[PDB]
Amino acid sequence: ALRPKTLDEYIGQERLKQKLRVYLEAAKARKEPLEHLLLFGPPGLGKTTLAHVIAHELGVNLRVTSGPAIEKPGDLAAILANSLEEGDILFIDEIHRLSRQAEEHLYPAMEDFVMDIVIGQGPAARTIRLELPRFTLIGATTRPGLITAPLLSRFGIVEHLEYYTPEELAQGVMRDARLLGVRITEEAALEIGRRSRGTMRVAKRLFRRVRDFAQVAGEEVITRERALEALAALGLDELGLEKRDREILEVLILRFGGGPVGLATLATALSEDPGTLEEVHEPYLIRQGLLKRTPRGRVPTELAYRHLGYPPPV
Ligand SMILES: Nc1ncnc2[nH]cnc12
Ligand SMILES: [Mg+2]
Repeated sequence: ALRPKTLDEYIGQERLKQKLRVYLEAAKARKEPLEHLLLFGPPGLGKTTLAHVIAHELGVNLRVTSGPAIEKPGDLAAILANSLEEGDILFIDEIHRLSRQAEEHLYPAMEDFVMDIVIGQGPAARTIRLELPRFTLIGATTRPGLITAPLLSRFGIVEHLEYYTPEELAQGVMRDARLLGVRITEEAALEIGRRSRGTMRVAKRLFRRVRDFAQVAGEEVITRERALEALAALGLDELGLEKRDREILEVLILRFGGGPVGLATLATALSEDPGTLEEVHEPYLIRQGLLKRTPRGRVPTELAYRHLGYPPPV
């Protein structure tokens, strides 16, 4: 599991890299106290890596953790007070979902580098105040939504990440590929990029179902056609839709004629979990302008009909 170290080797997010570069160098010169950065990112976008970079650039250690991971305040304290020495980075991924209390503890630490703590148990216990070193916290979010209360207030830098361009993805599919033990023409990779979903995570995660299908017989090469056959066999349209996605529109279009449906009976008749439907497939579908949510129910874009090779109605 080797990944880019330098902010340079990082494939993508130029505006962000520049914006970061500014905050770093300015701080490597000013001081290692990099303000409390907060990366916002569309759902499913690799932020950790960048954190390792931001960490490597600053030349400090990185303690990665999820929002859920922080189970009790203790865990947060035990990290800021021990694991971390001045200048290090505590990465609270998915920071939007922290423990009500765990959060309340992050406030102080982020603001004045001092966290209190409920020592002992019952009425036979007291409260101590632990002084924390100067560290920088990087919070990442899948739900940029202000679904981050005034915890937002205590942040220095607050940037966003855009999806990755098919090329950036390919550049990554190939960069990650070749060095990994498989060889594939750029056209091939880039045909996987396009198929991916702006997500690097998915980019490499798809390539995995390609390099596992084609190079089984013929080994030394994967050309577009090769990859193509692969993607093809796997059920991937030039639009990135997985076999199922298609079917969803399919049913929408045919079963309910596309007319307002209602996640309710769609998931039901579509024989699937509403949440699954709504939480897993619908997204990309809406983003690709194929599906649309309306007060009346789920409906399919013209483009849907036009994609599934139908006559966009009336
Ligand atoms: N920026 C990036 N470059 C290469 N591989 C990555 N994996 C996740 N983010 C990446
Ligand atoms: Mg993580």
